[PDB]
Amino acid sequence: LGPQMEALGASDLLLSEQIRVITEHRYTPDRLQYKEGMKLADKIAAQEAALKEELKVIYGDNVDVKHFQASPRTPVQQLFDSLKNAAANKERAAKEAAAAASPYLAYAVTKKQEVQADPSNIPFDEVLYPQLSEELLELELSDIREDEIALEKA
Amino acid sequence: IEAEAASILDRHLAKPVAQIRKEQASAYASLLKRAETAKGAKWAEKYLEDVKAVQWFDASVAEAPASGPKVAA
Amino acid sequence: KKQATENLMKLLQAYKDIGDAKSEPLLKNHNPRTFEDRDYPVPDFRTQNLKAGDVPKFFDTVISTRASAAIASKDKFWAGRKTEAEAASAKASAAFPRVAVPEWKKGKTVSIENLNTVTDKYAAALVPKRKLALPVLPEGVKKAVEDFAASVGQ
Amino acid sequence: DRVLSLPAVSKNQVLENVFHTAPKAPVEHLEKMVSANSKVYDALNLQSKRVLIWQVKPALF
Repeated sequence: LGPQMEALGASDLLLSEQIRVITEHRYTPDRLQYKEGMKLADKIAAQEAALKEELKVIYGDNVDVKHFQASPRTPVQQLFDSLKNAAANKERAAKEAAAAASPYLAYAVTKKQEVQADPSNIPFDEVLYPQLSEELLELELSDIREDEIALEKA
Repeated sequence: IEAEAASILDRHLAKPVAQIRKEQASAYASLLKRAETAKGAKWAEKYLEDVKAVQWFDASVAEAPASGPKVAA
Repeated sequence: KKQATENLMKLLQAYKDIGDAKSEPLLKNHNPRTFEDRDYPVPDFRTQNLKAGDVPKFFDTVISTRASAAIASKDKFWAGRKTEAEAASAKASAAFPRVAVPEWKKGKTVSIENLNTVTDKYAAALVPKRKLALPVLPEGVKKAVEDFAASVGQ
Repeated sequence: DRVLSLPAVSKNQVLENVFHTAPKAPVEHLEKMVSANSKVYDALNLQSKRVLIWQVKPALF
C-alpha cells in the first residue's frame, strides 16, 4: 500500500502533495485517473494557496496550512483572531485616513474599516447558505460512500 | 465644433483608462520635447513659459480652491 | 449595454425562480455525477479481445466515454433550462435598484455629503444578508467583571 | 473491472464543473467605485485641491 497506509487527510503532508503521491502509487502515468488525480491535486493546491493568503493576514506568512486544512477555524476562533488584531487595524486605519489624499478617501477608509472591523460581518457561507454548505459536505461524503460501496462489494 | 467634440469624446470614452493615460502622457511628452528641442526660438521659450504658467495656475488653485487663483490686487 | 445587463439580471432572476419552483438542490445540476448513468450496461473486458497491456486503455475509454456522456447530458439539461428561462424572462418585472453613483447635475457640482452617502450605500452591502451575531466583549462589561472578580480577590 | 463500478466523472471534473467561475468579491464594488468616485470628488467639489471649476468656468477678475 505504501502511501495508502495513512488516510487522505490524516497524513502529515498537505492534501495536494499527498494526493500526488497517492495517485503516483495507485496509477501509472499512462492512465486517465493519473491525469485526473494530478489535476485534482492542482485544484487542492489552489485551495491551499487561497487559504494561505487569507490566513497570513492573521498568523504571519509561515502559517503551517495543514493545521487549518485538517481542522478549519471554528467561528469563535475566527472571532477571537479578528479581535487579536483589532488594535493594529484601528491604528493603521487612522494612519491611513490621516494620510489619505482627500477627505472623501479618508471617509471611505474609515467606513470600509468600521465595516471590516465588526466581527459579525465576516460572511460565513454556512450561515448565509446552509443548504448549500450541506451539499458541499455531501460532495465529499458521496465519494467516500462510493469508496465504501466498492469495499462492501469486494 | 460641437459635433467634433462629441465625436472626439465618444471615441475617447470607449477606451480603458490606462490607454487614455498613456496616450495623453505620450502626446504631452512629445509636444513638450518638440518645444525643448528647438532653442533660441522665441515661440519655444514662450511655450515653456506658458507651461510654467499652467503649473502656477494649478498650484495657486491648490493653495486656495474655494476662492480661485491668486490674482495680485 | 444597459439593456443587455438588465436582460441578464432578468435571466438570473428567472433562473432562480424556475430553480426554486422545482425546489432543487443548488449544486445538483452543476454536479455531473448526478447526470451519470449508474445503471450502465458496463462492457465486460473479457469479450473485447485484449492483449496484456491493452486492458487499462479499455478501462480508460469506457470511463471517459461515460464521463463524456454525463457531461453531455448535463449540457443538454442546461440548454433546456436556458430555453425555459429565456422564454420566461421576457414576461417579468425588471424593477431593480440602480447603482449608487454620486448625484451630479449638469453645470453644478457634487458635495461630500452625498459622496459619503454613496459610500454608505456601498458599505451597507458589505454586511451579509444573514450573519452570526458574534459578540465582541464591550469594555464597560469587561472592566465591570474584572473589578467584580477583584473584589472577591481573584 | 471494479473501476467501472466507480462513478466515471472524476473529482476534478466535479470541482471544475461546480466551481467553474471565480466568484465576485463583495468588496470589489466598494474598491472600484470608491476609486472612481475619488475622481468624481477631485474634479467637482469646490473644496477639492485639484478642482475643475476654474478650468471650466474660468473666473472674472
